[PDB]
Amino acid sequence: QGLIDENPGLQLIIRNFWSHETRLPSNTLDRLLALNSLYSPKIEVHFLSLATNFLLEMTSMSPDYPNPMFEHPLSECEFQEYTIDSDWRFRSTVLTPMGRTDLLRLRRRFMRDQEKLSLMYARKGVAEQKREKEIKSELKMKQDAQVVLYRSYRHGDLPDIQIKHSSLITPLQAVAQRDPIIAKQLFSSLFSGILKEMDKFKTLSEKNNITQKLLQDFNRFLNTTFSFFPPFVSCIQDISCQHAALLSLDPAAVSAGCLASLQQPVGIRLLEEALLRLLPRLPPDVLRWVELAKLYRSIGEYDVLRGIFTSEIGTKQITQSALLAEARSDYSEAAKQYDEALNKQDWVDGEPTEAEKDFWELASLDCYNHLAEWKSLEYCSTASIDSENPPDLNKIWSEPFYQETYLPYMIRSKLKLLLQGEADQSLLTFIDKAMHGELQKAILELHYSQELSLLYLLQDDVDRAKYYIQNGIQSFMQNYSSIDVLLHQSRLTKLQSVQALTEIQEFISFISKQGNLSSQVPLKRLLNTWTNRYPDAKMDPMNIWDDIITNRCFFLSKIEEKLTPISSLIRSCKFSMKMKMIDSARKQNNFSLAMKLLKELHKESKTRDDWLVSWVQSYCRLSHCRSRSQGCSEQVLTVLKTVSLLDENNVSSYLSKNILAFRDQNILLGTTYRIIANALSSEPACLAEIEEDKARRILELSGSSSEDSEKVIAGLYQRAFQHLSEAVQAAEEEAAGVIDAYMTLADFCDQQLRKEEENASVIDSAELQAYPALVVEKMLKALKLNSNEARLKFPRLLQIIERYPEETLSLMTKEISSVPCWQFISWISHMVALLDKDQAVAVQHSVEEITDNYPQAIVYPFIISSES
Amino acid sequence: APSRKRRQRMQR
Amino acid sequence: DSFPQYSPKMQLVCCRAIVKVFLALAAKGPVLRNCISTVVHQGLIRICSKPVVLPTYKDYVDLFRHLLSSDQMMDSSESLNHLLYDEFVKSVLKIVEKLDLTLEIAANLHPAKPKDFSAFINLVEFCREILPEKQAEFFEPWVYSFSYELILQSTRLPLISGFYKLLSITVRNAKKIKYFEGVPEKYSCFALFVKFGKEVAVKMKQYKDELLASCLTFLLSLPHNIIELDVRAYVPALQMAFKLGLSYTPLAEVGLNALEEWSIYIDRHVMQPYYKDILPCLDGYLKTSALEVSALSRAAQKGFNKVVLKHLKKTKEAISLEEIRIRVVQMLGSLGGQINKNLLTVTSSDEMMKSYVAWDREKRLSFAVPFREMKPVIFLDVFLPRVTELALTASDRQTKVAACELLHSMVMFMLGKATQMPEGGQGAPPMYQLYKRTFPVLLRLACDVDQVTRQLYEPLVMQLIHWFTNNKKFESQDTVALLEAILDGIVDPVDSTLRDFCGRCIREFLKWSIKQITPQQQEKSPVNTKSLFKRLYSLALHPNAFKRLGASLAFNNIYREFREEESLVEQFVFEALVIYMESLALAHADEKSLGTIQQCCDAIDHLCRIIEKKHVSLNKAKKRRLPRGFPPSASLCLLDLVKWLLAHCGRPQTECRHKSIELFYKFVPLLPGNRSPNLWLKDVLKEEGVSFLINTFEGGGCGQPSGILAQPTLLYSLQATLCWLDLLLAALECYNTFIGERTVGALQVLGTEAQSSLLKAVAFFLESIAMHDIIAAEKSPQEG
DNA sequence: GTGTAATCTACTGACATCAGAGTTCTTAGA
Repeated sequence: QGLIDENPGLQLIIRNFWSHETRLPSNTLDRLLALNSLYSPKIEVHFLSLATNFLLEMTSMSPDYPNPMFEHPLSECEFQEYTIDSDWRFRSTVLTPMGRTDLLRLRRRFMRDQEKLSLMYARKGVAEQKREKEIKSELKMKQDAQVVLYRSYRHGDLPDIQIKHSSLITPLQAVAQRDPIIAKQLFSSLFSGILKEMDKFKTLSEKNNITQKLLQDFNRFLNTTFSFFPPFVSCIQDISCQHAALLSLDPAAVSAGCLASLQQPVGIRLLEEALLRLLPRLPPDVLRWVELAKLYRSIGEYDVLRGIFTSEIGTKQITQSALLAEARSDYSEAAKQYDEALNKQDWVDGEPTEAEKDFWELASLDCYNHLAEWKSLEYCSTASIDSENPPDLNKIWSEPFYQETYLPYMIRSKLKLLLQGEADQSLLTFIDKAMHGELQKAILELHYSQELSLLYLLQDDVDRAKYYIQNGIQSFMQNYSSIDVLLHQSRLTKLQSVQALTEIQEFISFISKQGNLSSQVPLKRLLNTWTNRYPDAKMDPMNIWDDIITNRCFFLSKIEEKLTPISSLIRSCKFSMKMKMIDSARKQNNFSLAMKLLKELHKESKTRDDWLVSWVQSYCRLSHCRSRSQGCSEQVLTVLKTVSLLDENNVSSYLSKNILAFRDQNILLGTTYRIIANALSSEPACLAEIEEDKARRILELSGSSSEDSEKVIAGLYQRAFQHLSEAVQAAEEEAAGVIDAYMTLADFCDQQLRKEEENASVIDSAELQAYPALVVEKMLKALKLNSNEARLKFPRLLQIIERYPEETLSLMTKEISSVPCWQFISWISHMVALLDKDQAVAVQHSVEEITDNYPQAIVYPFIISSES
Repeated sequence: APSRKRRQRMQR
Repeated sequence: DSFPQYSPKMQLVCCRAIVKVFLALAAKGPVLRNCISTVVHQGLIRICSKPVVLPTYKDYVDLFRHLLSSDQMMDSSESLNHLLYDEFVKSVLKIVEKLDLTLEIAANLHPAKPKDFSAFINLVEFCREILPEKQAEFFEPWVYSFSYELILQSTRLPLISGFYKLLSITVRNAKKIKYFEGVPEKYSCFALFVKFGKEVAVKMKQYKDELLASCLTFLLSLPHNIIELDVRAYVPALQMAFKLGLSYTPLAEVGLNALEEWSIYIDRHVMQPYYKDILPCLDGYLKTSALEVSALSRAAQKGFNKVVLKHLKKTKEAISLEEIRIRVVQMLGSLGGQINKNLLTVTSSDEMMKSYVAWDREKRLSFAVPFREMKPVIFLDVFLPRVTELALTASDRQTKVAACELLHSMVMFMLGKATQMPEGGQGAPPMYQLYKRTFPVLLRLACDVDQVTRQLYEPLVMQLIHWFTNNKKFESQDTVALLEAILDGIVDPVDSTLRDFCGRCIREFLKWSIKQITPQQQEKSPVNTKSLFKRLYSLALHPNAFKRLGASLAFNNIYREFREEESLVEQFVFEALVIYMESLALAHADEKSLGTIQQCCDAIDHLCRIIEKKHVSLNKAKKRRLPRGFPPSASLCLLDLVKWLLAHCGRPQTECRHKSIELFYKFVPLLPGNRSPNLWLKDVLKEEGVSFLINTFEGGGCGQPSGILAQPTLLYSLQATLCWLDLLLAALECYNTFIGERTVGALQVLGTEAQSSLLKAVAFFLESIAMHDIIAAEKSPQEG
């Protein structure tokens, strides 16, 4: 530890102590081997730069160190010395146009006014007091800005190529001393160069001993690191991936290190190289194969977990079933499957491994965390550690498994329960005990400084919250800066924490301020910004989403109490904030979390027209996206039964006070009818005949009045079509508007066309005297705008307006010639070739415009469509 | 469905 | 004048004395009020003329702060502290009007006199410390008048940095008092700052060093209500502020305040497209993580006695780089997750996917470490992708310089290893793929801010540029990679000082392409000498503004070659005058705030003066370089290419028609024989007739697309009709020059024969357009 | 001003002591 000491003078003496050829060997192999003994985890953030500083400084004595790298100048040229300013300056800071011989020294005299002499010391004392302050202020500026140059430079007409070996190796060390990710590159390259070299000198009998020795050390490094510093954890694993024997590294140690250090790809290639090299005999090597799966599942690569768990190895197909359900985001079904895997008490073909039992334990802990089942997750994360009824949380430190796997979810789930009002003193006493031990303190305040800063803030220790959150920002920057630039998923999954830390930090500011807390005025301003500062609803996963929102919720309740002596403000934010978590859960396809949120807000939403209409709209949106995959028959239950009743509301006809909600409801109930009818088009003969009981009358009131078994779908489609058409009239009474409404008609109409072309329905043909005319005008009205779905769909027109010829009139006569001509270049070769068909009357005006505006665009394919 | 567990002993 | 000399409690007692005499005068009514104004004016002159080096302005600011702030002295005042603030701020406008600030003999000049100019610089750094955010209605009467009168001074004198400093204080003080809210003199000061903001947002695209930092500090300080007027004008100022700030901390501090204010108040759907290239500049502030015994300590050691309280009570400037680092993490989170994804290079794309391949197919730079037992090998080409990023973007200064001297020693290694000939061609030259990737880094890092970096790499790039012209190597693709690196350097769309350097680099590359190489190959063997000119022409004719800009910046340097050597290649610039003057056909239409290209037409002054020294050979026979804009090749070509400038007068492009006209009126006595504009014009007006002069004083530009047709514009509306309003403007400015220079008989000019513009169009403009246009059509900010 | 003396004035434990208050007895006593 004296080898990281704060004073550069003591930091140098201990370096110079270990560098001595009796403390630490002089030959390069035994030096490289011995440096593995110069570690304990309290040094880890510095280690790579020290190991490299001990190897390259062995060259400080080498016969080549003062030789030139190249023997001759580039040509005949001449060179000089030089100097660099290097003192006080960055360029952008000054304005443009500006004693036996000497014993005479004992000749002296002294004041006799003690008063005048005291005035001299007062005048000196005030000048000194200013001089002290200004020189401290200058030493502040110059402390940040001081530098040193490690090589000397020449000057001349040409580059001074003949530099000494010294002049590259000194700066190469001086950078590696100073940036960790260069210290990773350098130790790796230099180490792998040393082990390539020993084959020049030493036998198989030595190389057995050496590679067993290095492997024996690297097991220790991965099993004893506590801070998992990403450049160090990755370095050992780059190195051990290059060579046989080293490649045998302890896989549960490797996987824990990579999972915690957030650096999965390098850990994967090691286990991958093992799984081929150690097996070019018990087939499965399950400890390597299942730990490789555990690494891939962390990076979210579910679609390759099929290729691990094919039943030829790891033969417990319950794992394959469980993985399939979470690959579809049925975390509730996946949580059931792992639960029964752990409960199944005897096995044909014999029991699963400790490796798989632990995999099911970790994967199921994670399922309850993608769900929001905090009481189940808190129970589960505490149940496996101790044999008491109230399990002793203090046992968690007993072996590195629990501290790796259980501790992260345990502290999260205790903390989540506190914030939603369950008053248990268990976590606060557990952390108070843990903070007695120096290693346990160093685990907590390094990995959990979010949870800890919330915990002390639940206690009103705003001072300890100020400490742990600031230390959360500093430990974020270290890890983020250290993740190497190519790891886009790793760096992206670090950024997700930066919003959470900033919600805490803003609130700790706000609660401290006397002028802010007194009255409502800046609280409205805070409430405004939080109402539109979300994470990425398309990309950021739900476990960072409910982090932001269960925190926002706590802060609003805490300010509410602090400013007791604004429910009409607070409820509006708390409800609209929670509504955004629902639609993002839907767009993330995570349904059971969305159900669980929906059912909670119903009894709040019932109180008001805007909250009720939004609750109905958000519940019915969620039913469509749910039903979309739900097989043959469960569709008509999951989208007719309740959803169709839910949009007809007497209270939702509140004089259509704003038209956007009417436009939105006018989509929802009609895409509802399409699904109900399209189910019966997938099979007519069974859905009604099997779903025989509760729905049939409300199904009749939801369709045509007739008991004719065929006409029900045409009745359903007729009331769908008019509702879809009503949505257009609301849409034209305001790019979120008409193009989305128009394209849903176009889709439904043209889907009825595809189905229609496969049979003969005359009375559908009769309303279809409108259908494709209402396709073409409204569908194409999109193409003046961005509208790329409709531009992708335009190849249909020219053949429907042949096989149903008459309605071609509705295309050319009005506004095909309104479409910006640059839209129609997309596949112009096809339309400009059709010029012999009568339908070329449609092509005419747009390819006239493209011939006028853009002859270069049409010419080349045109010369051969002109031919023949 | 309720979430249940039991203890485990790490064989090392 | 003596306040600085006292001890600290006695410097309070002095303020108390000088504060009480001012009250005592004001009680006498107005006969002494003008005397109050004279004392603070007089005292201020004596402090701002107190000397300074790089008893001082900092020794006085405590007095003036107490004086201009201390509200308690009346009871233990507000109407005094108000009045005296008004007298103080008045004296600033009196003193600046007393200064001349003349600039005659961007480093190529000196101010009038040092005993004047230094008084401005002191007044600046003084008034900066004492004016800001007094609020309290004390500044409200002054905002419009103070800004307007100081803006005039800056428009008189660009390249005087202090006016941007005093105006940055003015506009930040205004922002905090809620002055521009709701858009009276207020909507005059609004339009004043709107057009001044647009105007300097052009001007700074030519500025540099500490001038650039001062006008950046002005630009980013403008209020959100103005900034939303075409945000894309201001975006490259904030990108540039972050670029500077990581080697000059207070500019990073400004940049974060600007991004904070824009983030919270500008409309979300307006702002969204720009985060995509604001955010990626922040990586530097979090790119590296940078890896006592004072008197109170010893005092508190002996015991917690009374003495400790004295030290602690006595114990009780720039933002630290530690404060900026936490501020940028906090501010980055403050955009929310929807936005802050944009810190990583792009959203998920080919763009980062293209980065997974190593910079070379096989390992160059195999380097044997000097051990005593052995010689293990490192391949150094794995270190470059990270060391290059450190050398530019490391915010910790000690990391930065050490990463430079590694890259310096590593590019020395590079040149040497290539020159041993590890392989001699027969494909991609060894390390060409490194050179193509490291040369653009070497430019960006010569004109880095950090002066220790600049003193290392400016000489090194010129040193490389010498070596890469040579008897073998002038033909090498090493030099093709080098040339195309530098001629992408001059283009850069987000840096003003890189382009200047790359121009000066092209200057030197051209010099040694004459001086060092044997010309026997040089006529046609290389890909350098003419290949510079033919490459430049494309960049000028390009529709992208920065390509247009780049091509000019190259010539703005290389003028000194035609002042030196090129007696035959004189013709190539005779080609280039048309090619470049026609690039100004592209200038007028758009891009105005980014496009400083119109001022870069003053490069053509050299392409005039080369004639004015050499004209006698510009009518020598049989020199027939093919030009642009002239179908037939010719031998006395060199006369009628002055008739081409006359033909190129009345085009709609407003700058090009000006440039053509003065250049023509000079070129005319620069023909042989008849040598006065009137006396040479005498022949064309006597023989061609006024119908030809009509076809060449209304009809001009890209041949004649019917420029004499006056009635259709009246009758035929579309925004494109403004290009004809400019054609009319040219169809005035022609007649504006001929009769005023006394070159034509005036009643010949205002002709009977179809002169329809002055006959119909001017009349209609006055009768029916010029006052007629609340909202109107000939049949938003665009109209306004 | 800043720092190191030298040295006065406090506080406490402990011991004597006046006063002041609680307690039993004589004479003068309805």
